[PDB]
Amino acid sequence: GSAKDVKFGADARALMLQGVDLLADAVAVTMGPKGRTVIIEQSWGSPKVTKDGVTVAKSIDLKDKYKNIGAKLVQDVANNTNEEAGDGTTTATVLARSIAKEGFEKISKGANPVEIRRGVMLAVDAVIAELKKQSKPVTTPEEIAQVATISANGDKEIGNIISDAMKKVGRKGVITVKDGKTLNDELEIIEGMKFDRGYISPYFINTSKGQKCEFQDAYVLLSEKKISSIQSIVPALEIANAHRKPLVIIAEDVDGEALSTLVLNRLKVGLQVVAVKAPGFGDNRKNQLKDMAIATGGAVFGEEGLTLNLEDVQPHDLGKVGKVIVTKDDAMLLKGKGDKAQIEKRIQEIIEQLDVTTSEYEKEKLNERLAKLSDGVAVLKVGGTSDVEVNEKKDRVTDALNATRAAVEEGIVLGGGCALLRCIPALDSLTPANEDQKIGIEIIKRTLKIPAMTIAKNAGVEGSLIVEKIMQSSSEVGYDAMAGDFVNMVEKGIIDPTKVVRTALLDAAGVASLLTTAEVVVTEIP
Amino acid sequence: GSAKDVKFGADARALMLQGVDLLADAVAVTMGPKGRTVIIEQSWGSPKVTKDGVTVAKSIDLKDKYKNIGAKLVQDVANNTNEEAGDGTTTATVLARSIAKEGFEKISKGANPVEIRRGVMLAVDAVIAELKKQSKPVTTPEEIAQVATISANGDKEIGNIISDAMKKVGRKGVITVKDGKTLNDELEIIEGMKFDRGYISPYFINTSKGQKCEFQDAYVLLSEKKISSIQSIVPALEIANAHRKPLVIIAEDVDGEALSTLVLNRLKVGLQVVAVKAPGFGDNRKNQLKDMAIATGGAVFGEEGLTLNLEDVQPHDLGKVGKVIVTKDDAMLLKGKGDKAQIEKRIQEIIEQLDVTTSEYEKEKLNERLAKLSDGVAVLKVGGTSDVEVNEKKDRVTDALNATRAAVEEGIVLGGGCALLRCIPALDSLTPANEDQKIGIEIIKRTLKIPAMTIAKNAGVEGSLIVEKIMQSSSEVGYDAMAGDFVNMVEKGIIDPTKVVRTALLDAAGVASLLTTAEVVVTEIP
Amino acid sequence: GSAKDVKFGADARALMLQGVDLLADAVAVTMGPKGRTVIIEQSWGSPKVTKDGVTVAKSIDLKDKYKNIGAKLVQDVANNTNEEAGDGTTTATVLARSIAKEGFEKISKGANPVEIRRGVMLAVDAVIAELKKQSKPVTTPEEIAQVATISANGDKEIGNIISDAMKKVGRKGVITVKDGKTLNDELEIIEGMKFDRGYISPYFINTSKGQKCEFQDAYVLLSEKKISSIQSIVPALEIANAHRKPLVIIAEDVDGEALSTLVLNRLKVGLQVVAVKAPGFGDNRKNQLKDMAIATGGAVFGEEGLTLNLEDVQPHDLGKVGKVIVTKDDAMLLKGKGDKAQIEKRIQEIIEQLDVTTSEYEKEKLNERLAKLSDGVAVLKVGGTSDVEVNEKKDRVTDALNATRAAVEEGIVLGGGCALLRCIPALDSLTPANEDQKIGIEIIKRTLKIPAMTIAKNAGVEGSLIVEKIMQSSSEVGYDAMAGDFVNMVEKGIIDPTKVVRTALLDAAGVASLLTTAEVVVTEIP
Ligand SMILES: Nc1ncnc2c1ncn2[C@@H]1O[C@H](COP(=O)(O)OP(=O)(O)O)[C@@H](O)[C@H]1O
Ligand SMILES: Nc1ncnc2c1ncn2[C@@H]1O[C@H](COP(=O)(O)OP(=O)(O)O)[C@@H](O)[C@H]1O
Ligand SMILES: Nc1ncnc2c1ncn2[C@@H]1O[C@H](COP(=O)(O)OP(=O)(O)O)[C@@H](O)[C@H]1O
Ligand SMILES: [Mg+2]
Ligand SMILES: [Mg+2]
Ligand SMILES: [Mg+2]
Repeated sequence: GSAKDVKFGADARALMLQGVDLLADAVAVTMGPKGRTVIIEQSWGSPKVTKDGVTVAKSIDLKDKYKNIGAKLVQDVANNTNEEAGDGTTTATVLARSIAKEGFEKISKGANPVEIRRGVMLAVDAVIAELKKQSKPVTTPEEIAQVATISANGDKEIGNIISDAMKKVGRKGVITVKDGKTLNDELEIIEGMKFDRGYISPYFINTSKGQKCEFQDAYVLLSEKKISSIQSIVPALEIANAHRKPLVIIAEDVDGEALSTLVLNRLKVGLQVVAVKAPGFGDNRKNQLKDMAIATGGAVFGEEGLTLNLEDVQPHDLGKVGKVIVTKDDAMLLKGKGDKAQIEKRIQEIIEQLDVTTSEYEKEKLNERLAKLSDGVAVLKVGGTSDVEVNEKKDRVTDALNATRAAVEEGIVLGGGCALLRCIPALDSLTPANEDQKIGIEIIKRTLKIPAMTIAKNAGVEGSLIVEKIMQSSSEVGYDAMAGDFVNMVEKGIIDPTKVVRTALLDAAGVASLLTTAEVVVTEIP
Repeated sequence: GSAKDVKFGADARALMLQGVDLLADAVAVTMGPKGRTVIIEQSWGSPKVTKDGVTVAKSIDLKDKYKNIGAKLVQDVANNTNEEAGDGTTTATVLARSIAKEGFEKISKGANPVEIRRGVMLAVDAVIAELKKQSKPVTTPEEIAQVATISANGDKEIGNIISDAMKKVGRKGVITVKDGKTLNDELEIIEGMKFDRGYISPYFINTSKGQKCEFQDAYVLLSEKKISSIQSIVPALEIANAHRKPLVIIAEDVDGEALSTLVLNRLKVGLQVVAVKAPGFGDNRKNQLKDMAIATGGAVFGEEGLTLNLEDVQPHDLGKVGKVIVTKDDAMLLKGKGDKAQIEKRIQEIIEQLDVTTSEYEKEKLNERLAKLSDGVAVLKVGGTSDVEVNEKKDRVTDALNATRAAVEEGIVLGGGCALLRCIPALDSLTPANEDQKIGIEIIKRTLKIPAMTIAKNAGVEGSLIVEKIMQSSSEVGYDAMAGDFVNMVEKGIIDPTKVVRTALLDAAGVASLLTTAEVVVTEIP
Repeated sequence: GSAKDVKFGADARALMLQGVDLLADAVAVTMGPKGRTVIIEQSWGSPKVTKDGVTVAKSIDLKDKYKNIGAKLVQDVANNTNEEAGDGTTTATVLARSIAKEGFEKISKGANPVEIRRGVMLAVDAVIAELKKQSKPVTTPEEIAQVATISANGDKEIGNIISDAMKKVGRKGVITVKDGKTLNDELEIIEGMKFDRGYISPYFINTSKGQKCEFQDAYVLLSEKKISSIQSIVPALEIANAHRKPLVIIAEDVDGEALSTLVLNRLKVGLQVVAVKAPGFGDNRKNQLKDMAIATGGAVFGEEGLTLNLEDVQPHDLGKVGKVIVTKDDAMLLKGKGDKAQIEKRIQEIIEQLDVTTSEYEKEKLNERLAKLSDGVAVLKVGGTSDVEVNEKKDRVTDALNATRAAVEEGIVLGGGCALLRCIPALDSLTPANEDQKIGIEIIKRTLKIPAMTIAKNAGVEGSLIVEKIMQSSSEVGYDAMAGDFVNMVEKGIIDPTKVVRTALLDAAGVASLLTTAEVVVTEIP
């Protein structure tokens, strides 16, 4: 309630630090190839198992409200990093703890934690600069499989399947991931404009092999309203029999006398028509039919909303497609012709929508997969023998996917944690304005060493020996903690996307340096 | 979120292992011929009695949340096995515990439990290979009765009755199991298309013995809409009296003037018609009536899309059936004529439908029972003197049924637990990549011995003596724990379907090897 | 007996390790020049402040009986180290924790912790060997002041004053330490055989300057009984006036007519006698008079067994001393003649006495100072403005004293912690018999780095960076943590006695390696 309780200084700082340290200690066991999993109790079902830092971090709230404040801030950093990049979460967590501890310890009476924060931010800017300098953009699609396999915790089959899918769909094409029933992974590739609606009548079937309606060089008619008996349908058929092409009709429904005309002209004078229901869900179907309209080139009849009526059609009011296949369950349209400019406009609209949409009514992606399917889309059906396994593997696959996209879009840099280690000399050539800022730069200078020593510590080895051996060693070499020895990093394939290394550090330092500024904490009473 | 509490390392591992060990210890007493039952309190009724591993596992949740985590994972194993195979449950449980214990014990600081998991999974693949090598596909229907009787815990009458039903319905036909009212088991066989709806009026009755309407060489009319209509019924009767054959009419209802015409023409000019309500209800009736349509050859009237109206019928638009019997409660149609291609097509559709997501798609099985082999379904009415007896017995019968199907569809292999024991040499010829994987292969190597040693331990004998005596002995011989001595296994009838032995091991290792990877556990506070 | 409760495996190991880690964490803040003090509540008085590892360790018992078991064992190592060497205590604790942690972590199912102990002990033998190779025996008395000053936490005045006392009393002479009343330190040196008893009569005084009785080349008479004379004194006076030497008389008392004869012969015909009461009291006084007997030569009169009577004295039954000074409060005897063999036998007797006997009846040391005063003894009156200051400082002085003695008697080796670091290559050339022993040697190999990394960590610097920089650097150079930079170690004065470095490690590894062998813990119920 309204009643509250407050705490002052290094005592409260030590409590919040206890919370930070607890959550970080829980998260940090997952890090690297020799990292380990964390089980989390689920309220309704069987427990989650995960190696994902952020999903561990969000799962931990604390009874002690101050420790819970620390915990909430650390899961804030891990969540921000997962949102902005999709990997690098554990790294962001251990970094955030390091900045928070090294920050808290250096505070005194004469010290000015805000200015120290300023120094830290100077140092992180200076670091990401040198990171971008270090970045070398991806070229060979072997590097893709490397980034994927490393982000998937050494599963080569994952990074292989991601590499081939990314080849067959394109580096900025659509790849999505979902559960299999198969015990193994599967790559499915869809081409066209597929949606889960089938012919209204069996009588439309043409091949008898598969029981499909198969057409080529066809037109498409798009109706936002039902087409019942009105014979607003017939001109669309006269115009169709005119140009001797097959016709597909997509509508809210097609029934009454209209359908009877359709399967009479189909069954008696082998006319080539098929009719299918609009993909259909209330207001969503309008957006879908407008999508298929824009893709296939042409316009939707019926509206709210303006109105083009079905009685007055012209050949430029239809749609035009290279091929079409329909079954009892689903309809696929292929090589539809329209303005590519306008379709890229449409995709640019839906992506810019999706990005600002706050809402997990994810059909907006279901839209985006469709109109982008004229390049292709890949479905990643993940296997395994049990649901918890499937959720683990899928977490890792999604991580590797986001990592590969970050790699192609920004760059790749050394793995292990070496990429941050090499940035220390850039800090050595800084010019601090005052003691506080110098403390900040020192904090970052120590903090950069952390991820690599942590990956080594999880391996069971003397991590800080390994860090210093790496620093003494040349720029191209680092520590392979899985193989347990030093190697050329890029040659052995140990590499991290630059975007993730950037975002982990920037977010972690960003919230932790603010945390270190605290002098008074105010919390609700139990 | 909710306040939480976390635990680190071998302490938490020891707690989860306490839970696993408790649940496994409860489940494992049921194993084998000398196994024993477990009573489970029911909230509302008299207590359950069972020998089923999975039903034991599902019944046990634990107050200690960590132990409950272990327990939940083990019941996940037993449930996955029961879903995927239907018998191998106790085995999957004891296997899962063995992998979990032997896993947990071998972890240290330098160890890499993920890599150990990889080694374990390697070992399971290598084992299942040799299992498939060992598999000999079923041939004689004596072997059917053998797998059934062993899966039914030695009840010969069960495997006899299952053998009879499977003979008289076919190896991939439909057998179902239900309560008797009789003190003994009964095999009933239904032929045709039975459903639980009766004549609307008594006046339709023809036999006076049984009070049935009995027809042969009859026509059938299928209406999705009600027929209360004035004379939208009549042409359908004129066409029937024309070809002098009996007519059955199935509709949402027949109730208005139509019915009056029906029983006037019935009572005054003894025409052979009966009318019955559609099987019901709602959207289900559509699928059922289309099923009976497709089976009897012909089409459904009323609204689908293309509407065929009741006023315009033709003889090829009805249905044609070898025989029909109807009473007050149920209607059976027999030897209906239609394209067998189209009906097998339909069954192929419903099985691929039902594939997702039975909870609860129970009526999809009620459809498949109707539309599958219009010459072939079996009901297994199990007897006994009390409900608890009936339920235990029915659990065993369902187990034996699933076992017989797994045997017919994949194969049979040695019983006792010997089939897994013989796979050990295949592990002996493996080539582990590192120490961790070697630990994994060792874990599986120890774990394979468990089921046989457990079946012997339940017998009251020195199970691990028996295991080693078996291993020293030849491939064809194993331990008959009921008879208390060694015998040729296949000759004496002790055999297990390969599918269950495969799935138990695969699921158990699949979840337990993941469990062993845990380093931190996070649970809700009480 | 008492109801009890037992715990199994890594759970109990983690509990005991929690206790160890708590106590070690408390002790370890004291380490090195930048180390810090620990306040301990006293039950009766004002709280202790200390930098002494062992005194911190002894103060911490724990409510949780298992954690208390760990704590008890760690204070056991620290106490053993303090007893056997007198410094190196914090070091023994941090080593013990390192061996205990690294030990516990490496345990698994296949592991054999006793054999691991064997490997650890092998490693400790091998390291102390190389330590003895590194040792260079002390030479210049500058090195003394260096060892003292470093062991006194950088107080140069302490090591100066210790150097002075050790010069003027000898390297194996007696130095003792006690509270000053002065605000500054004082070195007092006593020569002779001093004790706190004065002339019975003022009339004995001869010098009038100071009011002392001063004699040279004198005789001494020792009587265990009172002398209220039967004129058992007169032959002893005739024998003294005969050989014209002064006579000092030490007795239980000098009384009655004896004293009258004494100060009559004193005030008249100026005879040179003095008489003083025995040092006292009771049975202690017997041992003291026999001590002075053996030192000054001659024999003690009165009843022991064989009774030597005062009536029959001979000059070889008296005693012979170079000088004597007595005042109202105390008596000092100087350059007493007797068998030096017999004197060293006597001190060797008293040390072997005190060493086995433990009532804090400290007079056995008061004996040792007396009979060893003919080399000399130094009292170290420590100053300060408050009792707590005096006690902390005195702790440090006693530490430096014991350290200087260990340095003189065994040797000196590199400070910082470098001396243990340089021994790692000696471990690198070992030949382990099996995996367990190899684990042990690895444990010691990691543990050797600890003291230096801890001294650096207390400084606020990246200790494990510093360790590796030191290892990369030459043998003669290490890290001056007070000055905050690398230096030649021996040149800068940072050096540790070899005995303490040996004993800390030997004790710590000795108990901790045994601790790691535990599988079951048994404790009393609260
Ligand atoms: N075989 C390996 N050797 C050395 N470093 C590795 C290896 N595999 C992965 N890494 C490093 O470990 C990190 C992977 O962290 P991860 O466990 O995925 O947590 P996050 O979710 O924070 O990425 C990367 O920075 C990568 O460079
Ligand atoms: N008489 C017997 N001798 C030896 N083994 C037997 C005998 N009867 C059954 N078994 C074995 O016991 C196992 C049956 O386990 P069961 O108790 O049904 O539990 P589950 O639910 O795992 O099937 C089979 O693997 C079978 O080989
Ligand atoms: N200026 C210095 N530089 C490096 N090491 C130092 C310095 N002064 C002291 N030490 C180290 O500190 C250790 C003594 O720590 P101390 O606090 O006395 O603990 P302990 O009671 O275990 O001796 C010695 O090993 C010595 O080498
Ligand atoms: Mg990752
Ligand atoms: Mg069974
Ligand atoms: Mg010391």
